[PDB]
Amino acid sequence: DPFTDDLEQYLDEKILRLKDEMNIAAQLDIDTLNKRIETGDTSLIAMQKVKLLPKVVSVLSKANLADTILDNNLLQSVRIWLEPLPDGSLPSFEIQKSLFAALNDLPVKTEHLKESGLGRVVIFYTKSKRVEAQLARLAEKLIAEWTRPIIG
Repeated sequence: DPFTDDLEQYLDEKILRLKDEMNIAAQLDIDTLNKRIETGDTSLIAMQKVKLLPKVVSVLSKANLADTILDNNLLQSVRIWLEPLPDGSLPSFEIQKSLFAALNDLPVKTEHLKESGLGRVVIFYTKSKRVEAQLARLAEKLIAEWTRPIIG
């Protein structure tokens, strides 16, 4: 039992470490894009999220990591990754699609949405004209499933 607790705490810490790296990557990219606007320097490219994406996708895809992911509010980092950027862009197609596909397979609950604010950005995806249609559809399907417990 202390054996089980130590082991669940090891998982927790690994997911919170990833959560920290995701936030750092997102903030670095925002800093980079701000410097771009302010400087004109076009050799400034914001790629920190793209570099970390494969690690993020691997974690979100492991069935036995779902509880740890949800318990530690990693979805809050996911929300931040989906948010519009300072130069008016959205994150890359690959980021959007990978995150929505992962969200579809995670057993996301109302409490997880309340704690993460994730529903607010996903609803933005059903409306934004910058979103490709097929991803707007994935976003709509997510919203419908998430609201079903309340509204049917």
